[PDB]
Amino acid sequence: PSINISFKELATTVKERSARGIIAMVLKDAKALGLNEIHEKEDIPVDLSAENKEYINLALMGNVNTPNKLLVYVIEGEADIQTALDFLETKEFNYLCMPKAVEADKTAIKNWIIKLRDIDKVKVKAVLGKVVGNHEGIINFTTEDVLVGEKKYSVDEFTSRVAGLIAGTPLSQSVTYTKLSDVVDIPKMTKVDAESRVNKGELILIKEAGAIRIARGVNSLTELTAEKGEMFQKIKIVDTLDIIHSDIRKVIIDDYIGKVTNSYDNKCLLIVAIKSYLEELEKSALIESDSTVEIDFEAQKSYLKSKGVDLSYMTLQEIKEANTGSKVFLKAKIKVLDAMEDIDLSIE
Amino acid sequence: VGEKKYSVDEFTSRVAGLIAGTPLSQSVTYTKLSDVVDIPKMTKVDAESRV
Amino acid sequence: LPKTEELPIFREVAWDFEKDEPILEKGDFKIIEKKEALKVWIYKCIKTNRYEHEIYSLEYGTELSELIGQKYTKGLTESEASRFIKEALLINPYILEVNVKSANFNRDILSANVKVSTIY
Repeated sequence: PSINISFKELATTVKERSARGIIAMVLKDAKALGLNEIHEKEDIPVDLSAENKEYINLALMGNVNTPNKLLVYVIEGEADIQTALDFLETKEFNYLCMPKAVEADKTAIKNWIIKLRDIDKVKVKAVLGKVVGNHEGIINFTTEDVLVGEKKYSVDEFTSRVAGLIAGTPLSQSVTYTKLSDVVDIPKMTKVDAESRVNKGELILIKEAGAIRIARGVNSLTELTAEKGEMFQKIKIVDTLDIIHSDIRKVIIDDYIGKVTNSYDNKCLLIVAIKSYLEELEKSALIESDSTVEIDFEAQKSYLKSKGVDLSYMTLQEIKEANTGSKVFLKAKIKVLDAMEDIDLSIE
Repeated sequence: VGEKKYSVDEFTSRVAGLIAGTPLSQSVTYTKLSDVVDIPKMTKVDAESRV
Repeated sequence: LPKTEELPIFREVAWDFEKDEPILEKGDFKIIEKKEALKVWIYKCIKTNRYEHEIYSLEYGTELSELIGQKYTKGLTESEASRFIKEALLINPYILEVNVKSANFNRDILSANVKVSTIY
């Protein structure tokens, strides 16, 4: 007999964010020995050391925006790599940095990252000081004797600072020619040496346009295969590709596995949803406005050959109409619309 | 009702007369009685269970 | 010439709207900021009418409970309740406007969709 008006507010977001702006921080301290997720600025645990506090402060600010999420884990230096790997497996991350990453530790980190990206299909990135590895997911910042604010800084400190800055870098903007006001004193380098270092695939600081900025934003991978091409030599392209991969995988796991069945109508609905997501991406300047979603027809051919059904005496549309045995095959045409850093025009 | 003790049948007759005057558009639910002033205190849970 | 001064963040106690009982975080009431205080204010305003309690100010209160008990047909009381909600909710300076979409008729339970526009 007693009834009430129960109204619960609803908020709609046109843009959905997933696995973006994450910073993974692991430091070796004997006092805290735990994980700390920092969502509010100037949140400093008393356990962490002064150098760790400096690392946190460097990670605090970004070029355009403060990084969305800062996650810090603390454990003893001994057996740090195993626990760091376990925790990063437990909780997803976007970028990784280590204050005291030795060459063996950096190699192990790169191997774990590439193994994840190649088997687990988890698109993750790491920033490292001196690594010559053959993967584009890692970031190599080889700039020695770096001093910021008339203060001596180690290589790993500035790599963490640059990772935090990139976390705050918007996708429309490019990391190329981004000046740092805090950096005041750097060893003098020649233009030829800087160009040679950049052509080696290294990220360095240059004094240009009356400021100290980085020359380029290329990936740490020196050797890109024939298929990868020039654009895959840029972190900007791989970033949006990884974001699209993560979003598609997340929505697929949320909706289509288990909950949804396999049918031609289900295939059409999945195609429509993929097209809608691609249109949402097209709303941003990240990708081109033109893209297509199609059923992988040759994959259906291969599935029929595995089944053994003769290809003759039916319409080619029946191949699409034929059930794929709890499977879906799709084809999509996309192109990354990442614009231009430096240009060259002509006069008459 | 009206600081006067009333038997059950008295108030049933009163409620029947009140319902006789209730229009069909209106509903008898949540119809207040000004004459009734003193009633024993009951809990909301007990009233809900009784209803 | 001077621009309008922004309304400072409304801070007060917090609780679950479904629980209807105040919650305590380690002894401290949960802090409400941005779009947290206005929901509590709207819940308090709608839940209880002013005319029942002498303590509240006359401008406070809503007359939606008058429609409780089926005192009139649904067709016009839909718009009447929309107007009542608009009167009851736009009194808050924080809230800009309130919109009501429609009402759903099923058995004895009426479901309606109402919209809130805010500043932050």
